[PDB]
Amino acid sequence: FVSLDSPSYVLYRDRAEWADIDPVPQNDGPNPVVQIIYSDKFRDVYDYFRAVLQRDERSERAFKLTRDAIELNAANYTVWHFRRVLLKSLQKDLHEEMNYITAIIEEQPKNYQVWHHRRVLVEWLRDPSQELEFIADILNQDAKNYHAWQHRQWVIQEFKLWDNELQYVDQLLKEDVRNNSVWNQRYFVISNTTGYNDRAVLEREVQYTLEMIKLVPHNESAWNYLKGILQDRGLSKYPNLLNQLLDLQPSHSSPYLIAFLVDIYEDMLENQCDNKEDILNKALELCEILAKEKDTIRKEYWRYIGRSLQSKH
Amino acid sequence: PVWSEPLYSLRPEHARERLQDDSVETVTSIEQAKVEEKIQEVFSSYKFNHLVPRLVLQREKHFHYLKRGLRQLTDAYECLDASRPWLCYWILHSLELLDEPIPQIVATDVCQFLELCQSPEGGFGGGPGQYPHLAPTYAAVNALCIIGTEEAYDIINREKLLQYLYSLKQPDGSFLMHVGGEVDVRSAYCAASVASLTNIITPDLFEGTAEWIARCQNWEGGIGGVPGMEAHGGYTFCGLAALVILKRERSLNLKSLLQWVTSRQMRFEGGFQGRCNKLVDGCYSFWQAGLLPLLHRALHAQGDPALSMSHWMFHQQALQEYILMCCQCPAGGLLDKPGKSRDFYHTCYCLSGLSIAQHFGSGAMLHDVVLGVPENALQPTHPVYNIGPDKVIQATTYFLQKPVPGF
Ligand SMILES: CC[C@@]1(c2cccc(Oc3cc([C@](C)(N)c4cncn4C)ccc3C#N)c2)CCCCN(C)C1=O
Ligand SMILES: CC(C)=CCC/C(C)=C/CC/C(C)=C/COP(=O)(O)OP(=O)(O)O
Ligand SMILES: OC[C@H]1O[C@@](CO)(O[C@H]2O[C@H](CO)[C@@H](O)[C@H](O)[C@H]2O)[C@@H](O)[C@@H]1O
Ligand SMILES: [Zn+2]
Repeated sequence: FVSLDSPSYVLYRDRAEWADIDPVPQNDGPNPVVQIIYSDKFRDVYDYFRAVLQRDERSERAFKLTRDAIELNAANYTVWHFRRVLLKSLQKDLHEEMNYITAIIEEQPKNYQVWHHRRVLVEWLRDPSQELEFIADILNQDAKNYHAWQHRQWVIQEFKLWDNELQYVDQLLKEDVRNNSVWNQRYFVISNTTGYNDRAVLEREVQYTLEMIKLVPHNESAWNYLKGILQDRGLSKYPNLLNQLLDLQPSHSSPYLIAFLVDIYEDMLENQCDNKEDILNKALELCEILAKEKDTIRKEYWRYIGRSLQSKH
Repeated sequence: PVWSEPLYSLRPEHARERLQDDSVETVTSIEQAKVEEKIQEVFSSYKFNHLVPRLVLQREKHFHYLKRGLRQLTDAYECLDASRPWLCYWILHSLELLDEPIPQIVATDVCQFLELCQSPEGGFGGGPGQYPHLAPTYAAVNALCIIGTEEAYDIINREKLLQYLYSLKQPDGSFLMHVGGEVDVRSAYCAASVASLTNIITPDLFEGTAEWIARCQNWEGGIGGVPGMEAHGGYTFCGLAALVILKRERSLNLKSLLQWVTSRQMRFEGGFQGRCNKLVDGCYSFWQAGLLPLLHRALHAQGDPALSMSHWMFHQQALQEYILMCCQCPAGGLLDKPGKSRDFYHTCYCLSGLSIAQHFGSGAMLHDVVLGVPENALQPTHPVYNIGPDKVIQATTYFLQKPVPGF
């Protein structure tokens, strides 16, 4: 009806349709702490919200009131909870509420309550038809919004909408190959569809990642993804990878490449590799190089790795 | 000389740690470069050729900022009207870290206020009359323990608190943040924290929880809000801290987690980022760096012969340099990064992180590294609960003398 910023907005204490119920002030005690000096409009709405809640009034007026309470503080989980109780009691049109939550999330995308509310609605309706496109719009404004990605994974998994996600992942990686949220989604999609056991799929992924690394040598996400899809089986189980990385050593070098080499050597030593002493010496030299020159911020970590290698092999 | 102290961030070789975008620009590298340019300017303002004055934590300014916020706040804090116990906790913990005494009158007033926030169904809400929620419940319990008086301890309705936790427990081991709310790793931490402090843990309360948390660790090594999601410092701290409380750290791949968190420290800024390829932020001084003392204890329990006996596995000096030079508001209070405004949340976590960076402790070994003037030394903080270690022992001892509600 009327928004909190509308020129014709009227305080609830002045509304005739609300005259029959007494507002309930918030009791902060005689000697308040962390006392917020609320604006008159804020307190007005919450004094009446407290009244309807305490009275557990499942009414249309109470429903409209929650909308104002939310605008004043969208992080108030108690209001959202009551609004959901009202949606059910009043048998409100859920598609209408979806249009409402859509606008709200667009305005405040970094809020836990709005995304949870939307999930509840999709669950109640068992209708995910608007989700992927809506999420895509949010991500178009902030490609790393954590809540957006979490909601996207839930929808895809709950309603089995895997068909076009890898294509979506590739598009976002084209836009920003450094978007770690997208590499995470990539793993999410593959691990839940084909899996990484299919050697053809793994080869495709290792090739894809290596190409991205050659394109942007200092992008940590690609390096982390490479290790991520190979670590469970063991980095030493892929002999050709060591050589290829060793070839890029002189040129496409970086702390990421050197660190990856140490990780390979660690696994090799842990798997009774041949020429153990030689491998250990190479690993230790690299740990020193990393600690003293190429990755000094992680000096303590690399020194620890050097000592660990010596205690184990 | 005692009046000059060389800094890691000011070394000439440090310029080599600047971002290398490989001549391929994307929104990510552009934002990272912008932050780095600003940070370099700040770093340079603390160097006068070979003269490098000791860094100073503006204790008194922070103290006055905190003292004021504990009583009143402008309507600018309306957005936190559902998190008032958090304001109490952030402020009380900051004062505690600064070794600033809390007047008896203030302590009693906080106790009374938190009592008003406590729900008859158990737990605490974000304000008087609000529904209980694990986030403010965690904050309220911590605040009460920081005060540490029997008056504070007794405010907690332990019988209802345990019932409330039960009312949020899911069959897969996870917990809801509140009735009809959402689930993510933060809930497990909030629940484990308050349950262990108040001695209300039952054998089945956290049945399955450790396994659920482990499912949240992902390919990166860190932990996401829920299984499948991107690793983030906030959720990773909650996950490991919860497992430490449950003594189930081994449920995780501690190796991949260690490599992940250490990688989150920014080679140039010195501070920590929340997730790979995002920006440095002062609050991660606690959420991320706080994972190292936890990992240290976990590995130590396993008998790791390679663990250090004097340092955490991150650059303690660089973190202190980032916090002291880039996260202090001239008017008092701390923040995310230069250009951002101060707030009590960042004041609490920047200080908590600074304390962790200054103090190493393992077994009978203690080794301090207080950068700058000696007065910068803060009181220690417990890596699991993030309240003074003395407060943890005192609370646990007190509550251990009471039985678990209804056994
Ligand atoms: C600040 C108030 C509070 C909180 C408390 C303690 C720790 C918090 O960590 C967060 C901080 C941020 C915040 C303020 N955007 C931020 C500041 N610096 C980094 N980040 C990510 C966002 C989300 C979370 C979470 N959970 C967040 C209350 C409890 C309910 C959770 N949310 C939404 C919050 O806003
Ligand atoms: C006990 C408790 C409540 C712990 C929570 C700790 C914590 C800091 C959680 C962060 C959660 C989150 C959604 C971050 C993304 O925000 P962002 O995108 O603004 O930040 P980013 O760019 O640094 O990732
Ligand atoms: O850091 C990897 C490490 O995490 C575990 C859980 O503790 O599994 C995660 O990572 C795997 C990829 O490496 C995913 O398949 C799995 O779903 C995710 O939970 C460990 O098994 C692994 O060693
Ligand atoms: Zn922050």
